[PDB]
Amino acid sequence: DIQMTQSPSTLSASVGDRVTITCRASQSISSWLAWYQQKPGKAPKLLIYKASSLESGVPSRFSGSGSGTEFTLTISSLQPDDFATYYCQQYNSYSHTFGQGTKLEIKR
Amino acid sequence: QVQLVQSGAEVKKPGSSVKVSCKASGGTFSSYSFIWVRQAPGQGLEWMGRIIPILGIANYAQKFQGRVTITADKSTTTAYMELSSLRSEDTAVYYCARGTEYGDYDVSHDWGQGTLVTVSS
Amino acid sequence: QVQLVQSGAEVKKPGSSVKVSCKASGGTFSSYSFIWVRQAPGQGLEWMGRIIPILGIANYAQKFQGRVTITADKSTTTAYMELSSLRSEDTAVYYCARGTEYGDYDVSHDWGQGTLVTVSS
Amino acid sequence: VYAWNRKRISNCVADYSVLYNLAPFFTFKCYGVSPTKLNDLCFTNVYADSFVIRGDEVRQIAPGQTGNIADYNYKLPDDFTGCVIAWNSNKLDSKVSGNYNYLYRLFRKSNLKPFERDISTEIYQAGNKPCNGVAGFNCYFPLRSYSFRPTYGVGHQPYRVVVLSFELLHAPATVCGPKKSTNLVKNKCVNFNFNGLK
Amino acid sequence: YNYLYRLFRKSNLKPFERDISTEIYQAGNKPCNGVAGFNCYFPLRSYSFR
Amino acid sequence: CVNLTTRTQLPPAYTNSFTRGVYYPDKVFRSSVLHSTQDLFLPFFSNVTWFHVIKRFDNPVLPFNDGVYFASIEKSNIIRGWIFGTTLDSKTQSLLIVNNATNVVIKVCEFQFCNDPFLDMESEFRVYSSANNCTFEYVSQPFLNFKNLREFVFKNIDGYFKIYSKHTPIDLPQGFSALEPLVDLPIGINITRFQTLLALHRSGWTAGAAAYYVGYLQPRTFLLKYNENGTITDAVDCALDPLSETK
Amino acid sequence: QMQLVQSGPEVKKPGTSVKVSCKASGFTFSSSAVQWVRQARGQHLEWIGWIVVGSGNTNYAQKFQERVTLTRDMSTRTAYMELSSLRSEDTAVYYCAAPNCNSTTCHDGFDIWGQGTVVTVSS
Amino acid sequence: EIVLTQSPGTLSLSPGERATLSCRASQSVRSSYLGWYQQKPGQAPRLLIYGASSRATGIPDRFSGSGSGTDFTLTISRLESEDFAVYYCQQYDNSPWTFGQGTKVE
Ligand SMILES: *[C@@H]1O[C@H](CO)[C@@H](O)[C@H](O)[C@H]1NC(C)=O
Ligand SMILES: *[C@@H]1O[C@H](CO)[C@@H](O)[C@H](O)[C@H]1NC(C)=O
Ligand SMILES: *[C@@H]1O[C@H](CO)[C@@H](O)[C@H](O)[C@H]1NC(C)=O
Repeated sequence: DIQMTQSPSTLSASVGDRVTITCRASQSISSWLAWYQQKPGKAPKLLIYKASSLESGVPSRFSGSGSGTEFTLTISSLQPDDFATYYCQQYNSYSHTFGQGTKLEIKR
Repeated sequence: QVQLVQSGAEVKKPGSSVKVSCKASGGTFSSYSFIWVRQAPGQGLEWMGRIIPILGIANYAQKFQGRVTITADKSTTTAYMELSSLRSEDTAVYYCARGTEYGDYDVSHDWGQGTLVTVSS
Repeated sequence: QVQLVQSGAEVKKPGSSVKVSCKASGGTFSSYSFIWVRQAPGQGLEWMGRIIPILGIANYAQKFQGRVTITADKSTTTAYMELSSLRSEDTAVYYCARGTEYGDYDVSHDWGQGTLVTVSS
Repeated sequence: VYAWNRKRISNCVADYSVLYNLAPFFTFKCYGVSPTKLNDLCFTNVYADSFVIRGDEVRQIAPGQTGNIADYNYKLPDDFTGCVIAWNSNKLDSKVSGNYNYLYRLFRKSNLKPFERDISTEIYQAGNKPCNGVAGFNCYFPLRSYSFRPTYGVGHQPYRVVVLSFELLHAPATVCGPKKSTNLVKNKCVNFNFNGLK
Repeated sequence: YNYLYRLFRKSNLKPFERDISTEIYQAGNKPCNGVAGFNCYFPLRSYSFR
Repeated sequence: CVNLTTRTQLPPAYTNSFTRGVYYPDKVFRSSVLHSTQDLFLPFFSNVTWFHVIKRFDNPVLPFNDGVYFASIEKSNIIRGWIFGTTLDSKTQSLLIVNNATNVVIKVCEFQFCNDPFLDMESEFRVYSSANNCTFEYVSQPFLNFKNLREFVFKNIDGYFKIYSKHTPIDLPQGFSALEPLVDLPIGINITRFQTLLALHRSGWTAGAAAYYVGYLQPRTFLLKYNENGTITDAVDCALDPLSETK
Repeated sequence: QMQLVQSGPEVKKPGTSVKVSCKASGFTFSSSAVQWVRQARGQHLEWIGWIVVGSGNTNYAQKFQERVTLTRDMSTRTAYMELSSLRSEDTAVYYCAAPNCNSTTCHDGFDIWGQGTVVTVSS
Repeated sequence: EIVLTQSPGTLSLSPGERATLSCRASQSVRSSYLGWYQQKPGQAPRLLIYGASSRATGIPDRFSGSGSGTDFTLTISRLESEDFAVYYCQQYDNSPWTFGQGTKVE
């Protein structure tokens, strides 16, 4: 099975800031990857598949960059609606494993 | 575009099999692939099985062999999953997902509201 | 003017593969066509394939499809024939033949001494 | 391949040199025009079609060819002028578990006319018994999946195929290649060309 | 396949000229150096008569 | 689409063309040379139709023939664009030229034009209901007491659409002013009719004071006088008067 | 001529594997289908499974779905079936049946049949 | 999932008369998805009735099916010495395919 890790686990960011989250696999998974965000208690939503292709209806600010075993999602200008839990999903070969879930919060 | 409706809350004893439905309406049904995801209250998400009804390929998770099967009915345009031999650690919220041929079947374009399932005595 | 040199006799197990080399010296190698012929120990000649290096097209017999492969090398001006999934009746004499551009490509002008390959236990 | 994309090109300038940078080894078969001379004569509109086909089935993408892809998914007319580009894309369209996003029609009542699209999903009743939409006997789904995997051979690997078609109409040409330029010399008797001005 | 014809040549043939050269054609800037690879095409094709 | 019945029916008036409607025949440059050319021109001292819009609402379907000279005295930019085609329907191909507040748009599609197309801030474009087959697109800069005098010449030759233009700040005034080439278009369609478009200010809506004239071209020979800077300063019609013929 | 030629009888031992093939000739084998059945001496027929020659889709019997596989080769126009976990009760005659086709319209139902192979599992 | 009961197990008739064969299914089966097979002792079966009403190529005219709703029947309008063998009927529906017990005629 492919075991991947999403880092950092916990991130604190503010509105209008630039943030990025790394997601690395154990071995090569080509570039067949997906990203999801989850509001607390709500259903997940797809943002970027193939690690480069942006889903229709998602704002163009979200950007994915990477080739294999290393993938990152970058946010240019953060907004208060961007606070959620971010999950990866590798689906090259069977046994698709997601990530731990990066939760982004405000600085108190 | 396409709306998804899942079943309600399920409370049951561990010694039985639970069947969960998922209805998808909108666009051509033959181009849709159904995916199911587990979401435990105390951790992230977990995938169990994916089905392509027009092509008849079913692929379950390695740890879910002999426990769960996924079927669908083209007449009702619905997807069905049944999990047998429930354990106390199987309680979670079950998510129904849909994949599109135009794009990727393995990715989830639309997500359901989820069904909460609990087992105890 | 042009002479053909082939490899020596081969003794191989049924579960193996055989490679035969053929060296051509004389004239220009760009206008040469290579054809291989098999001759049974007690029967007549048998054609399997013809290869053109200059235009890069290949063809093999119906009953040797997927098992025989003929390649040409420009650097050392040699022709290689690879046969897989050998059998008991495959023991025969393999001939390397060459043709000119001015003459017919499908016909053989010059012939080699031939290699006797035998299959046994 | 069965639902091949059609793209129209108009009012632009075409540089075909970049086309050759895709792969170290790939086919560039051209019909009715030498590829090295595409930069001088030039037409009105350009049609580009792109899809993914099996390695050994790339030979069926040619005028006058026959087989499965030729008469059921994509048909090329005999009186066709243009070029066909195909290159190996195993590193981009492969799944270890197996890719299934690429579908091809396998059953159809008749052949396909040149430049024709068939996107129907009706069941194919091979026999005389009407199944009315159930995969019983003599009733098979026309579409099959291309189970692409990186461990397959070169004959089963996915090849991305792009075909460009050209035509001449009484409307003036607009989509073509770049023109040349050579500095500027002053006070010297020299032959010159200025947009066709001798 | 015994009937061939030239498709690529550097310059035009003057009247009543024979050219049997089989050298590689350099349609680009990088030298071919004897390989029919990138931007390098063999100048002779075949009349596949049927 | 909206059907308008508030029209006030009046016959189209007439006036005198004087010596207007002369353009540069080609791209070549000449200085201090009198040149004689044979081309489609607007005859001197000819009838030119007069249209008024104010509750005057004149949107008739005028014919194209071999050309048209479209002059329009106006202010505050009441006129916006034009429509060209054969039946002005989806059955055949049609051309459209407009200029909104943003830019100039040109299309070649099978529009289903409304019976009464116009423009109505102005963000109500009742010009067509659908666009089935579009074969050409193009975008460019806007072309734009009465003060604006706008002159245009539209020619369709061997499938090529030619546009000349001129703008000068001041009935048709007396004077001389050449028209310079503006845009060359490879449309390749046959056009036999055309329609104009107006912008209506909603207050329902009020029509401002404006008047435009339409002249037609037919082949004849002119004698044009280029100055030393290459600017056309005067011209002589070679088939109008015996003295002009002698000249 | 339409015919189904099958291989010869084979004898094996418990715990081994059995492979038998039947060749189809004389018709359009690209749009046909083949089913496999077994029948002991004096017993009734029992269905095992079938495969689509041009698709590869398989449908097995409920009892034997874990110990039967179906493979076909287009180059040799041959249908192959393999049975694993041989037992003393697996001794039966195996048949392969295909419908008739004319490359335009295929026959409804399995009309022609093979000769059959007798397989004995003993030690 | 589909059961086709067969009765009687044994038949005792002489040639020159008319016999009857009945394959009674337990559920509803479409007439176009069944077939009847007859094999001589030691020989492979051959298709006789498909579609519950139509003969096959080379089938003698003495055989004529009935094709009821769910209980198919085949009445032999004329008996010959070749017709004395075992008979089996199979269902072709979406359910796993089952065979009858087998009817023997003496
Ligand atoms: C314009 O037309 C009117 C009537 O149609 C006519 O009387 C007048 O002479 C015309 N003008 C010229 C300059 O011919
Ligand atoms: C317009 O031109 C086309 C060809 O360019 C011609 O076929 C058509 O008849 C013309 N329209 C009319 C009304 O004559
Ligand atoms: C021609 O141009 C020059 C310089 O641009 C100017 O001085 C002169 O007045 C111009 N001539 C005319 C007739 O406008």
